[PDB]
Amino acid sequence: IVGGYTCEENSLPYQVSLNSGSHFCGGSLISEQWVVSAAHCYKTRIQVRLGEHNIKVLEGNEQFINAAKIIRHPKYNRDTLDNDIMLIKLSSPAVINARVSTISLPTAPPAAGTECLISGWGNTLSFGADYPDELKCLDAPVLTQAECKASYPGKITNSMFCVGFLEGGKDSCQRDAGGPVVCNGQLQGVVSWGHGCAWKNRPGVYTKVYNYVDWIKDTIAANS
Amino acid sequence: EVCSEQAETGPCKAMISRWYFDVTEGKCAPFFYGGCGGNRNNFDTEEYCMAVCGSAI
Ligand SMILES: [Ca+2]
Repeated sequence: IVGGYTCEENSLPYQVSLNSGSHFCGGSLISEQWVVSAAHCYKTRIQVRLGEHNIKVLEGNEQFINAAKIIRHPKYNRDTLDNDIMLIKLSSPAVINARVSTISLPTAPPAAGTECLISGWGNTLSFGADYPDELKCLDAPVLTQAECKASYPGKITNSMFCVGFLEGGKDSCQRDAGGPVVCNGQLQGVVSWGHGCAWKNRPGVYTKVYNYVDWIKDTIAANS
Repeated sequence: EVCSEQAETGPCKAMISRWYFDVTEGKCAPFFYGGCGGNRNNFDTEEYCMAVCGSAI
């Protein structure tokens, strides 16, 4: 997260970390047993970490659980980045408590002007590298469809939308992928892509979660 | 060609460790790939990068 602030340690019980060698992507806890992330974050083996605040320090609250199933959207396209969403089934159900909890799925699509919360352990610099140990947050508004398309001519598909600032300075960055965009108590976005980070007229592009609610429900039931 | 291409993280926002050939160093070095896009100066392991690029393997 570039231009954000450090989250209260409680705060975002739905935020998860994906871990192969090390932390490489974020994700969102949508039930005991399922996590939403991005299809581009796909690995063959993944360990999910819940109740993290400082990923380099054992704090006593965390839950380490291996993925039993990793499922990319069947229509994900690696050239266009269309349908950049992925489901992960935990090999054991997470224990839901004060530090580890679910986030509602959307019941309406994102509305322009709405302030949202974006979070993750992503790079905090537009040029150069500075990866945080502690979770970062960012308040940012959903942008108009026109603002999104004018920023990325030829490239915004139906699965995409923009959140952030056209002037730059605040945005999500590398290692934030897969992570949550929450608006008024509902997961609206998955961190996906952008041209650089926090650059002028290049707001972050997010996967529109609302578009996949049926696919999520059905996939979960198919793999119970 | 591909061996002189700049290390490109790409547009996606994951963090994946890879290798590219650095012409100034005349050898391979680590970089963080973003998960998509970029170019072919992008190798899974050091050995493989040095295999394809530079020197006289
Ligand atoms: Ca920790």
